[PDB]
Amino acid sequence: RCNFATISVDLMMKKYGLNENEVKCIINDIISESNSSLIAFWDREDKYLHVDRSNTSRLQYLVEGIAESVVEVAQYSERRVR
Amino acid sequence: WLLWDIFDEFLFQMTVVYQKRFTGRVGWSVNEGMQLMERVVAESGIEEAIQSENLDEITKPGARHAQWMCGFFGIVTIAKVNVLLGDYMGALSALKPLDVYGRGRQILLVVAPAYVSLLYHMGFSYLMLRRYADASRVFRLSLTTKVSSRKFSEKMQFDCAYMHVISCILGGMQPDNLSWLVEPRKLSGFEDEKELLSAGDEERFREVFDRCSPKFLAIPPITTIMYKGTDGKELQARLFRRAVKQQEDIIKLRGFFGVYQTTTTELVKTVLDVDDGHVPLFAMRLRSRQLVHDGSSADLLSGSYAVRSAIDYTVKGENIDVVQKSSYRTTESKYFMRINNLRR
Amino acid sequence: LDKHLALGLLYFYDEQGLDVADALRAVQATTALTAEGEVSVEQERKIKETAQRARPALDEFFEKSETENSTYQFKLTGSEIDALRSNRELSRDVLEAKGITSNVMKAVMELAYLYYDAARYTDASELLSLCQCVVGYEIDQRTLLWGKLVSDMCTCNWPSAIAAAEKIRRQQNADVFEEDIFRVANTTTTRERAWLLHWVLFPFFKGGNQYSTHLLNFVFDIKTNFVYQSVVETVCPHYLRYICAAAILNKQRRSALRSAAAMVLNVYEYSDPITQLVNAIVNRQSFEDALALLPEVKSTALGDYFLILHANEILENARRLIFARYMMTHGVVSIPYVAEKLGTRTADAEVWLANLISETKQRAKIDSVSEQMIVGSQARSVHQTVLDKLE
Amino acid sequence: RDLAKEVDEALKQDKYDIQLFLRFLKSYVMAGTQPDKRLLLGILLQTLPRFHSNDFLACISLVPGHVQDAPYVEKELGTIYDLENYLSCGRFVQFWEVWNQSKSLPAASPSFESQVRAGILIVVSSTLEKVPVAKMAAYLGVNPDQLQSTLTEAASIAGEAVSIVSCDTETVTFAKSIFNAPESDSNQQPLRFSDIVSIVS
Repeated sequence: RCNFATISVDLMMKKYGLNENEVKCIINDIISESNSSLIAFWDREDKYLHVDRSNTSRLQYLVEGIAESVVEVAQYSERRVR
Repeated sequence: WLLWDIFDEFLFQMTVVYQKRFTGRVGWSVNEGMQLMERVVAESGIEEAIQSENLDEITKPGARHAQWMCGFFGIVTIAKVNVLLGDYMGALSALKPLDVYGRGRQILLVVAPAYVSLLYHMGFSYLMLRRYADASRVFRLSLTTKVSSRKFSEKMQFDCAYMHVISCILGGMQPDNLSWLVEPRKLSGFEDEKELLSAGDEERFREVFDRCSPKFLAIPPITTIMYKGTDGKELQARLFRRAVKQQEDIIKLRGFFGVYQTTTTELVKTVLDVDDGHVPLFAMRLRSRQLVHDGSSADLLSGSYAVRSAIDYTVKGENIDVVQKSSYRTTESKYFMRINNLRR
Repeated sequence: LDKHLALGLLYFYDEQGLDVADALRAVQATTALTAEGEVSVEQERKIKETAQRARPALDEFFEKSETENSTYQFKLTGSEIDALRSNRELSRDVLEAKGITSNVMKAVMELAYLYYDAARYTDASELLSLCQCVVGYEIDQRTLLWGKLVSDMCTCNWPSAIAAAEKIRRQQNADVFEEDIFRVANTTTTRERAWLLHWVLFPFFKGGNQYSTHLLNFVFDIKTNFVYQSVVETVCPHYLRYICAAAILNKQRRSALRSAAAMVLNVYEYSDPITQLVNAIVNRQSFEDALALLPEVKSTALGDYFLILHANEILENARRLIFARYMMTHGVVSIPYVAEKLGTRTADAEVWLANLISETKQRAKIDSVSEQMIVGSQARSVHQTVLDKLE
Repeated sequence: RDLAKEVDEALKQDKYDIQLFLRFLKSYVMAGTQPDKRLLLGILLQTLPRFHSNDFLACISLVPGHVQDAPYVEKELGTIYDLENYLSCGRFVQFWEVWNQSKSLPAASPSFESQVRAGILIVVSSTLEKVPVAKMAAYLGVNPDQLQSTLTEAASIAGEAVSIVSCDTETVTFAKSIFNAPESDSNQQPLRFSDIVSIVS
């Protein structure tokens, strides 16, 4: 919702929920990304994630508008051949 | 025979044209073809005869006589000046489009072909004046549909492209892609070429030089002949090379930074050492002058040296707003125009 | 081309570096004894470097030297080969255009020519090159093909090497591909691959050219038409490790790490591990562990295996890569803890980071006025990007 | 014959016109048996007080390679050309170390030294924003004391005025100033919103 996570730091290992790990190799590989929708400004020093997703729903809306544009573009490309 | 007979024929033809032009005023019409064809042939014929001052120097004061006599109504008078200016360009000079532009018989009437010819010369003038910022904007835009902008030699399209390439390289600008399959790869290549030119190469500088020297003199080519035109080209090439080298050095200083716009003294010093083999206070002094409008000399004890360069205009959201104001206006403008085509 | 299986064992097992004691039954099928000079001897030099040395090497040296002084005197039935051996001028001449064959035959020529080794080795290579082109010859498809392989093998003295590099990508690749009905089978492909690797990456041996790291990357791989089935069969662990090293050294094709990762896993069928770990952690991406691994691996190996040569470059590329990833997103992260690791004072580290940024692989500025590296946005401008795309 | 006297007068009385000079150069380009060393050298030595200017580029175009090459025609033109490049690229120190005053043309110009200094000041005023008094003096070869007595004026653009700083940073001369060529009301935050609401509503 819609993020935030690493709540906190050490708890992230603890509740999710096996003790206490590589830690960094496990947590980094799971989080990483970057593919698809953005996460992270990740600061590993304080172990805090400053997502700033921008945004869930708006991305989908833009995708729908892009999808509609490509159909119309192709449709009108065929018409100018004809 | 072959080449030489054709040269004599052209020289004869041009002399006859000047004689007709001096005698009359109605020997040309306002057809775009005639004025463009005459200019191109005249420029070619002057260039070809160089090196051999004995022809060109006799032709030019008779071209001047025809120039100073007005044509008939229409842009025909302007067309005679455009020929004369073209002859001057092939004979070396590129600062006199200013005199031509300001002339009081060419502001009375302007019809598009004579504007194009004037603009071509003015663009060479802007390059000589080192007005990189203004030249690049005009050249980057494609030619506007009017009546004509070329007819008889369409090598003019390449000429315009060449001038834009030189202006962009000078001014700190480049193309972006928006065309076909080729333009991605081409854009990448161009960017790389510019980077290489600045900081290293050799071969890029050679390529840039060969393209550039071409525009100072103006083209259409001489048509190289062994003897005469060779000497011509050699003299021209050296003069231009020295100037372009000096401009390249200024560009290189203006292109290096410590990846910041408010660089610490140490970063500046490292950049100066990389740029040239000198102490970085001697070259700091040279950088603060060959990189225009810097507050850097005042930053003294401050250590907040700035050295700045241009950045993209108002930011991020404003760029979106500019697009959408254009879109709003376009929707209204298109609607009215669509109605007007069926209502009158 | 092709062959031999015992020789192959000697080859790869040494490269892997577990031991030498290995045989190499031989000689087989270079030839006996014909060009060049010997395959076994080249292997022996590598062995000597690994680990001293032994009875096989002594035998190989003797074999190479003679048969036989008398035979050497006897050879040549006329009427070139001379100025030491070849007729450099002739070699140049047999293309442009000379192609329609004087006499006919170089059948007796082959009989006279065959001798060999001694090794002598530059001259031997030159002679072989001259024989290759006639062009019309007669004799033969397969004999010539074997000859091409020999040229590729040795000498790797650079004018011969550059010539052989051109020859490999025109000849060998085509030969492997079918048609012709049906050749070349697994052994031939494996052997060819081994020779190519020897000729340039850097075993110990010798490698690097300018630059053919690229060549190695290009051939084993690249999908038009494909194989990679050949590489997998039957079980080339050493080759895989070498490929990982090569990828790091090169440092790009375009696609670099991703391709390497796919190749690597191939989880346990045969999988050698010291280089592999460095690449596999880096691409996945964990940043602590990777950083530690790269010095340890560098120091550990070496090992044997000197040349040295390339590996200094590899170390530099790897450090740069780990850092570039670490910066990218992620923060908005500093800089003192970067400097301490890579190991000199802060300014040198800052300039090193700035060099990564200056390649236009990232948008970033470094504040030396608070020692923070700041990244742009750019990854992400969202609505604006869409508007541009549409229009 | 007129044009030559005009070049001499342009030195001697500190006059300049680009169009007369351009015509004379255009005569030289067209007929290459006309050029005289002293007149051409005079044109070049009057481009040096006029920097920053495209006068030098106009001269480059209209004078053949051979002529501007010093040993080919046995003229001082290449030596001048080097001095011109040193002045134009801000390499004032270099210019001073190779300085001469033993040529006839500098002697036959009164106040030659001051004219060269004026050219340097023109280059500084265009391409620097704010200069220290000592740094400015080091460009001109002049003592900073005598420089102050010339620079102090009540219009900055006619002679850069003092901006005295007690202790700390050196006293600078104003000269141009922050955001006098960077920005054009771009990159402060947008005022678009008021306009955008009005035209859609």
